Amino acid sequence: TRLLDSEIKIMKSEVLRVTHELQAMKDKIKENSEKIKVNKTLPYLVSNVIELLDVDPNDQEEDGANIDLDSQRKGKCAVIKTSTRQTYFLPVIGLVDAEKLKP
Amino acid sequence: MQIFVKTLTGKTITLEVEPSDTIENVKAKIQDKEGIPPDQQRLIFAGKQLEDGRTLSDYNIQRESTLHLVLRLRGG
Amino acid sequence: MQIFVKTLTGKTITLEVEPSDTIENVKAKIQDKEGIPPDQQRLIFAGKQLEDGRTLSDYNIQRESTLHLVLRLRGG
Amino acid sequence: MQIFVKTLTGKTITLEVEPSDTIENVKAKIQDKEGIPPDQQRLIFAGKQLEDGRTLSDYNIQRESTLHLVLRLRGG
Amino acid sequence: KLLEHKEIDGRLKELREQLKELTKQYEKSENDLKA
Repeated sequence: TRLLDSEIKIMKSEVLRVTHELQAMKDKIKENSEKIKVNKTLPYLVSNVIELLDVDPNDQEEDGANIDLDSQRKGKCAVIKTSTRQTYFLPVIGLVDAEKLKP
Repeated sequence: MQIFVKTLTGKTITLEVEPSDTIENVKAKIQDKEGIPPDQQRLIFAGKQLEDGRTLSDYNIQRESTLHLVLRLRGG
Repeated sequence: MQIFVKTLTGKTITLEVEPSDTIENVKAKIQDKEGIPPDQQRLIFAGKQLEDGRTLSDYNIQRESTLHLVLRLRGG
Repeated sequence: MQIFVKTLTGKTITLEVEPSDTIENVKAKIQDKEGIPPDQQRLIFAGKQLEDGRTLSDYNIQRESTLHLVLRLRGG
Repeated sequence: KLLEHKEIDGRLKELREQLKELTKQYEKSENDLKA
């Protein structure tokens, strides 16, 4: 049978997407990293880690009213002691990888 | 072409578009028409969500189809 | 069994109906004879507001009753 | 077991699959090797379309059988 | 000849080879804001 080029008519569609995705992501990283940077004002407190905990979701769940933090956490969590003698539980560690901490 | 998009309020809007337009251009036209920001509004068609990354032909939006608009609902 | 309708403009419309007809039907008859969309029509009969799903003899409307049309305007 | 897969592009590839592997999972393994999203893949054996959920044994695909790849319309 | 058709086909390789690289980075860039 006589061949035909019908393949390209489907194949070519993805290019218009991907050429813009590869640019849009490397655009957004600019604003995203600056939005992180502008948060980090240097007057930090200082404080000591007291504990590292292994956390497991609850037995039961809900919608219309569920919390991202009670269930629906699965990694590590921490407990820290501030200088001004507070003790805080932390549900999300933050901008440091939990592997490198120890009490 | 002409396209009809209607909202949870009962107000309805008609847009002019060409098949090569992307969703983002739709939302921009809506903002021009009404002042809602492009990040707030969500669109629905044929019971599945729209997303940017695609042309209006790609979802097979035909002449005089109807779209649903629904707002971002945030509070805190 | 004759019925008079009064619109906001004061034009009078004559209807030949039956006591077991329904409001949907008379609203449609008006749609046919004047061109107004049915669902924009609201019917007023003294104080009561008439509901589509039930029949004239339930409201015991009588011969040559005068009956008001009101337009629920829509936002734009 | 080994199968031939011939594309209409003209490339032929040998793939190791089990008679119980579903056609959708075969599409997944092709997407593993070639990357091609499975929605673009139509797999044909003996001139007949292969159902994603069916297995080689349902289509009774024997030793070293050949499948043909068609660039279909995706689902979307 | 079909050679130029495969030359155009080349671009899907060209781009998927790059998004396969970026997707591991942009995930973290999102998550470290979400935190």
